[PDB]
Amino acid sequence: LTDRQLAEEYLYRYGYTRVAEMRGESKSLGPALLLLQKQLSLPETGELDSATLKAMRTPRCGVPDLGRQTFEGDLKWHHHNITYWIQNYSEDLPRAVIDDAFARAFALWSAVTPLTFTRVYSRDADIVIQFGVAEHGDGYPFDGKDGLLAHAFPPGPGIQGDAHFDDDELWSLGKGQGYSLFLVAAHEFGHALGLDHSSVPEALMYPMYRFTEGPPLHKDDVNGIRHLYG
Ligand SMILES: O=C(c1cc2ccc(C3CC3)cc2[nH]1)N1CCCc2cnccc2C1
Ligand SMILES: [Ca+2]
Ligand SMILES: [Ca+2]
Ligand SMILES: [Ca+2]
Ligand SMILES: [Zn+2]
Ligand SMILES: [Zn+2]
Repeated sequence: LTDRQLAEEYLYRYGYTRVAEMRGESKSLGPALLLLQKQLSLPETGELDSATLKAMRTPRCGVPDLGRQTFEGDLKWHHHNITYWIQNYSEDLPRAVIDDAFARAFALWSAVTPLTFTRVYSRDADIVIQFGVAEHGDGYPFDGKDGLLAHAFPPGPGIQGDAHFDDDELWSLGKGQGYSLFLVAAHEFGHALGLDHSSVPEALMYPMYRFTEGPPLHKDDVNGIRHLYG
């Protein structure tokens, strides 16, 4: 992919081109670029500059930034005890390490929400967790190694609330090689609770993958959850 081709594909996939179409301005790259620079808190130049190309090459969440599909209901949970089922496993980590990475991701949200997170072994879990490559049965295919790492669905029935992790990625704890399953799952679980992307670079719900050894929640994430659950 050229830089220009990557830019066009990034703008399309994350919903920038569609919003530029709604504003009569999808004939040239500039307007969609300004939308993206605003959404990602980059300098608002309207140019495919070094900061914008660096942003677009950065591994990130598969969930769109402007918009979503249409889903059922008001996109928040209406019960306190959120259940999750680990449907399958990456071979990249031991099963106990994967289970713990998901438990820890949920423990992060549990402290700042009136919700509890309980593991089940059942199809009826609120949050079904699945590892998948390319087309993995929801019509929202992954893209092979790097680029988008995962996605998740807002609260509701069936696929809603589920979290999928791209197993063309190497899953680790983010040290040496591979992406931290803990940090990606913490981000995806935010979506599964009803949160959208943050435009604050340091927030967990910022769409780009950023490795840290520090506590990953920011004021913006805690406040996001507060504006959802009473
Ligand atoms: O559109 C979504 C999608 C995720 C999501 C997360 C949170 C929320 C708000 C917080 C309540 C809405 C969401 N929509 N899809 C699920 C994510 C995958 C995807 C990828 N590209 C285009 C469309 C879709 C469909
Ligand atoms: Ca579900
Ligand atoms: Ca990928
Ligand atoms: Ca893998
Ligand atoms: Zn995301
Ligand atoms: Zn999926």
